[PDB]
Amino acid sequence: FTSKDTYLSHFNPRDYLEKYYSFGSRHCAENEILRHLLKNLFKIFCLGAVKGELLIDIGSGPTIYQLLSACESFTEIIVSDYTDQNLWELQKWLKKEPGAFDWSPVVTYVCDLEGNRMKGPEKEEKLRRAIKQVLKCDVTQSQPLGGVSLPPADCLLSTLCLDAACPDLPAYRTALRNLGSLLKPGGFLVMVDALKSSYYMIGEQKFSSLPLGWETVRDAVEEAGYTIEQFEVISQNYSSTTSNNEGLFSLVGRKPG
Ligand SMILES: Nc1ncnc2c1ncn2[C@@H]1O[C@H](CSCC[C@H](N)C(=O)O)[C@@H](O)[C@H]1O
Repeated sequence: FTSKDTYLSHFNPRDYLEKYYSFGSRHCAENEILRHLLKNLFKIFCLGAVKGELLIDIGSGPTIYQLLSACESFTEIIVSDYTDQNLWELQKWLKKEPGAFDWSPVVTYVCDLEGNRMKGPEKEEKLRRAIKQVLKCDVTQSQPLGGVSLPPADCLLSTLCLDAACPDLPAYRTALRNLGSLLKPGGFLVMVDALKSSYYMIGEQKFSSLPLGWETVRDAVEEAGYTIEQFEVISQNYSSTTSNNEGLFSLVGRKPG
């Protein structure tokens, strides 16, 4: 329902970050989902065979939480979003500008997950150096990155994006196919999204969401042309004032050879 143009005028990066990614004493349900996402991303990127040279994050928004473990496994990262103001928000953090969002408590939490073998600033410096380009993307487009000239990627990452960007299931499958064009044969697809979510709130701003159950997600990914290597259902809901999701999933898919 929510048109991509509504993002351009109505998506507020800072409101989004405070609601979802602040690690406060308030926003508990959001905090609990974030902890669970970070644990699953840690397992995916640090405990397995998900490694390579170039990772492309699709629909990054104004967030870097989804890259914190990934940068230990990929030395080159491209971040991308439909919304120019989300990109400025990432650029702020990338270049250590005043007004950049404070990721400190999330970085510390990831460093913990990873055995306190490094300090927060080392992790930040690594992630910053890894980010090779910040790009406009549109998942609905046959060439999602606008035909910017890139080598085939080793991994595509997409967190909490495709459900928001797709009005129905054929659109979802098409987005997955469009993304596939960026990925090398044998490459990895890593996705996180809400289950059975029809909306999410940013303050008073309501954004639509494609409500899918886990069986359907799995089928759609297989039908979009990938093989499923890992799949998890997360039993956590956002706040009643935030969303009507019934859990989330994380998955790892593979593009055929
Ligand atoms: N058609 C489209 N193509 C690419 N990104 C889109 C899109 N429509 C919406 N988006 C992006 O999808 C995001 C949903 S919020 C998810 C942000 C982030 N990856 C996280 O894990 O929290 C927004 O940043 C929005 O700009």
